[PDB]
Amino acid sequence: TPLGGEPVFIGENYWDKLTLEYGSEATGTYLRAAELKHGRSAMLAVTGFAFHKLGLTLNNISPHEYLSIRDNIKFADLAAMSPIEAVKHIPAEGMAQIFAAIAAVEIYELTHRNGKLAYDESVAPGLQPGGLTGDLGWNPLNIKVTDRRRLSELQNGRAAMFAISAWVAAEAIPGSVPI
Amino acid sequence: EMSKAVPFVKAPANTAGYVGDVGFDPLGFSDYFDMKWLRESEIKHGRASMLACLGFVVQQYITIPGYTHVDDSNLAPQAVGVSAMLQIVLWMGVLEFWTNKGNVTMETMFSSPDRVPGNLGFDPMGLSVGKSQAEKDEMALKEIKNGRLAMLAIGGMIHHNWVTGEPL
Amino acid sequence: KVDEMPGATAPLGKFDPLNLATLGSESTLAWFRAAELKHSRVAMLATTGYLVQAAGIHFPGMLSSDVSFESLSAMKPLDAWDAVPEGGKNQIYFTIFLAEFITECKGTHYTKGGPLPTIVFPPIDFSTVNPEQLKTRQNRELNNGRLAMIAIMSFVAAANIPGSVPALAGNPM
Amino acid sequence: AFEDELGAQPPLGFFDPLGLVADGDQEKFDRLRYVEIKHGRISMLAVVGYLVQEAGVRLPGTIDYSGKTFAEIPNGFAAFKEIPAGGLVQLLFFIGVLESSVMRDLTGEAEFVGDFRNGAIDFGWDTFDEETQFKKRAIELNQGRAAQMGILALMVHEQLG
Ligand code: CLA
Ligand code: CLA
Ligand SMILES: CCCCCCCCCCCCCCCC(=O)OC[C@H](COP(=O)(O)OC[C@@H](O)CO)OC(=O)CCCCCCCCCCCCCCC
Ligand SMILES: CCCCCCCCCCCCCCCC(=O)OC[C@H](COP(=O)(O)OC[C@@H](O)CO)OC(=O)CCCCCCCCCCCCCCC
Ligand SMILES: CC(=O)O[C@H]1CC(C)(C)C(=C=C/C(C)=C/C=C/C(C)=C/C=C/C=C(C)/C=C/C=C(\C)C(=O)C[C@@]23O[C@]2(C)C[C@@H](O)CC3(C)C)[C@](C)(O)C1
Ligand SMILES: CC(=O)O[C@H]1CC(C)(C)C(=C=C/C(C)=C/C=C/C(C)=C/C=C/C=C(C)/C=C/C=C(\C)C(=O)C[C@@]23O[C@]2(C)C[C@@H](O)CC3(C)C)[C@](C)(O)C1
Ligand SMILES: CC1=C(C#C/C(C)=C/C=C/C(C)=C/C=C/C=C(C)/C=C/C=C(C)/C=C/[C@@]23O[C@]2(C)C[C@@H](O)CC3(C)C)C(C)(C)C[C@H](O)C1
Repeated sequence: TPLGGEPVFIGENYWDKLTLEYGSEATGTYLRAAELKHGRSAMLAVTGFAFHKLGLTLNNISPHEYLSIRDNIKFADLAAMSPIEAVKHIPAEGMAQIFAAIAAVEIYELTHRNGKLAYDESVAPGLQPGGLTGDLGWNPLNIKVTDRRRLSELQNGRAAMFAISAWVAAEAIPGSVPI
Repeated sequence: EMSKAVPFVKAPANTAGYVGDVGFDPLGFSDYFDMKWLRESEIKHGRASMLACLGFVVQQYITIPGYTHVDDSNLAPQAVGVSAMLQIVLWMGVLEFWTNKGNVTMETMFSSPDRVPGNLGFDPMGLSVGKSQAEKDEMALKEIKNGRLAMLAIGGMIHHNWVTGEPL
Repeated sequence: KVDEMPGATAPLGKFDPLNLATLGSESTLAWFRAAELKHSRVAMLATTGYLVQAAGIHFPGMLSSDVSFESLSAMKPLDAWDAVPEGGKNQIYFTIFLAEFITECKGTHYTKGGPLPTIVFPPIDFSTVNPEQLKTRQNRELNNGRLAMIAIMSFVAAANIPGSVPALAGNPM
Repeated sequence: AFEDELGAQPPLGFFDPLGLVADGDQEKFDRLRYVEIKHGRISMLAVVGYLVQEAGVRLPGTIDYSGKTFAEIPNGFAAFKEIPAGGLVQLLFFIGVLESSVMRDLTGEAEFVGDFRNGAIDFGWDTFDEETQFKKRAIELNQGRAAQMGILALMVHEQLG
């Protein structure tokens, strides 16, 4: 009773073992939510990696290449030391900042149920059965929310995930296929 | 008439509709204190023990970057300081005021006709939602028993090191 | 509806091959409408602000205390942006930062059917101007911006890649 | 009795030289499929292991923190000589947790034996006719039969030289 699966072929398999025997319908939602989160994350990661490999960084695309602004961290040096060895050169301040935005988003996905935050509750809205559906409601200039869009998004998600995993593996060690 | 657990003292009254009921109360605390508070205590003591039994073992082998590996879990606070320790317990407080909508004493808790012991509303995945009563009773017997094992456990893990001076 | 919209002229009519006006709601199309309206006005001022700054028009006097208008008998018009000092670059953004507010804080925002962005200072009473001849002007306003959005991208590509543009590469810039 | 079942196939067909399902001396009508499938599944990951685990493709880095790399560890029964004995227990143990916790009929909806997951080797597979099951469950079962003779070879030939 889940959403559309593989377009060429379909297979649910490992789904009725937890959404009927182990868990229930509430677990179904949760699983889908997790999947969507991961998918989106993978997509963004993929794009970032692609950009880094290509060369479109601050030095190439804009007038500013000095990220550290005190730690002498230029974009040229970070674009010459690959993608995996560049994330470790990010200044602590910046890391802290990034963690902040993500934290805020996660908290929102946790407190603000529907339109506004809920002041009195035993637990957070998203910590209850079916707490997080997957959709945050963030639809700026929303073009459409149909039954095709969702499926497309999901597909792009898994694909992105696989792609980035493979990319990381190859940078690290002999993969298998070409890039 | 007589206790099921220890069959030579009288059966304790006012412990009937509870999950791990085997009639074990020789000192008679349930005669004197409210039973909803005692259950809520036993679950909470058990959940903190189960998290501390994982913690005490996993801390030896895994350590998060930025900290210092300590051979014995017991010596960890000294290796983390006091500021980090107070942050933990003061946030535990804030997590506990929100938990019971502000009714944090033995007189304010269980003042609503709702608010049964141990029901936090916590269930993000959906474990035990929409099922029957026998299955729910069975899974509640598992949380009590594993929590009682972990309390007497977390003694031994902590105590073993007290005498000796090396990890588990 | 793309019919009944300024910006649909004779040589193409409704120009939307990949169907982007259908892609959202009516509030979506109103956002793209005043985007192109604003993308035009920035590009019209930057294209015209490239042609002069290149022929030597040269404000008399001093820009700031020691960094006076030698920025024109020198470096290309794509340059003279770091030559403008920080306090001079700052008030430019903040006059813009103020101008983006009245644009947003009208009585009815334009994606709810409200009016397009109007002039921040000296706002004559406006287009009480004969709405037949009003429609001809908003076609003129957008088409000149359409041409200027292409042209300012030509001016960047000539300053980065020499020979990227044939009858324009033989121009000192 | 079981001449029309899975595994009976040309050129031999039903071929029981011991008289194994010839009676129920220890309920041979069941569990002998399960005992035949289970060894071969070990052997198929063993021989697709051991041949790739002979070719010289290694994991990066070290087996522990003390610097012992994976590239220093050869193939064969010699590979267990360069496993320290703390590893030999844990290699058994969380595999031994799988025997009691996933290598049994958990949910009770098993059409067969070795039927635990139901949905993840569904490789565009739902479309295929029930006959395609009997094909690639003979092809499961007969890869596992023939990978034992692969792995019993590749264990004995190492000790024979
Ligand atoms: C991090 C992102 C974020 C977002 C977008 C919001 C947004 C909002 N907050 Mg929250 N808040 C946040 C973080 C956030 N907050 C943090 C970190 C804290 C401190 C921990 C708070 C503390 C807080 C308090 C105490 C209160 C709110 C209030 C509100 C809402 C205004 C009240 C109202 O009536 O609107 C309701 C909105 C609608 C009727 C329109 C619904 C349309 C949906 C789509 C919402 C808009 C989209 C969504 C917000 C965008 C998020 C996506 C993200 C990727 C950007 C508004 C929705 C007030 C409130 O909601 O209660 C009265 C309020 O009292 N906020
Ligand atoms: C963390 C990300 C994540 C999560 C939570 C899910 C979750 C889900 N997927 Mg899924 N998927 C993912 C990534 C993910 N997937 C990727 C990368 C792909 C591309 C290969 C797919 C392709 C896929 C298809 C084609 C379909 C689903 C479906 C489903 C749903 C039912 C299957 C199920 O019970 O769970 C699946 C099992 C798990 C999530 C268990 C977790 C895995 C263990 C703990 C670790 C595995 C590590 C592994 C070695 C990583 C390497 C990759 C692997 C291919 C070897 C479920 C909501 C189906 C659906 O929507 O319903 C019919 C469906 O049609 N997924
Ligand atoms: C850094 C952490 C600070 C974040 C504050 C977290 C707020 C906690 C959530 C409030 C409950 C909201 C739920 C329902 C809201 C509600 O109605 O409940 C309010 C709650 C009491 O609620 P009730 O009235 O229902 O409780 C029963 C009463 O009727 C008593 O009979 O009181 C508080 O909110 C206390 C909040 C902590 C105050 C912290 C200040 C620290 C003072 C300590 C002084 C130290 C002295 C040292 C010795 C000298
Ligand atoms: C109608 C309401 C007016 C609102 C005022 C705001 C716009 C004002 C524009 C002109 C300022 C004129 C004052 C004359 C002052 C004067 O001309 O001094 C000139 C001064 C030059 O300072 P320098 O350090 O260059 O000078 C050092 C040398 O002069 C010594 O040799 O420039 C300024 O300080 C720039 C002012 C920018 C201020 C930004 C304003 C606030 C907006 C901030 C929002 C951004 C962050 C938030 C983003 C979300
Ligand atoms: C490749 C090569 O080698 O060849 C070159 C050839 C060539 C020709 C150089 C190239 C080019 C591109 C060109 C020619 C680009 C030109 C672009 C164009 C057309 C730029 C207009 C801006 C409009 C402005 C500034 C108007 C502002 C108007 C303002 C600020 C107003 O006051 C509005 C106004 O309405 C009010 C409110 C009141 C009314 O009473 C009337 C007025 C006006 C006052 C290429 C493509 O690069 C390649
Ligand atoms: C039958 C069978 O085969 O199995 C069955 C059962 C089974 C297996 C359970 C099933 C399943 C579920 C699956 C497969 C779930 C898998 C999910 C998966 C594989 C999820 C990956 C996420 C990756 C992320 C989030 C990476 C983010 C990357 C991020 C956030 C980055 O920052 C990228 C980064 O590069 C940037 C951009 C810049 C760099 O400076 C820094 C780095 C390098 C970090 C299926 C589908 O039912 C099939
Ligand atoms: C129409 C349509 C389609 C389309 C499209 C198209 C063609 C989109 C194109 C968009 C385009 C082409 C947008 C340009 C922006 C340029 C800008 C904003 C210039 C900034 C210039 C600035 C900010 C100023 C720069 C300067 O200050 C500097 C740095 C130096 C100073 O001396 C002064 C100058 C001014 C020089 C599809 C995709 C085909 C699908 C379907 O058909 C729908």
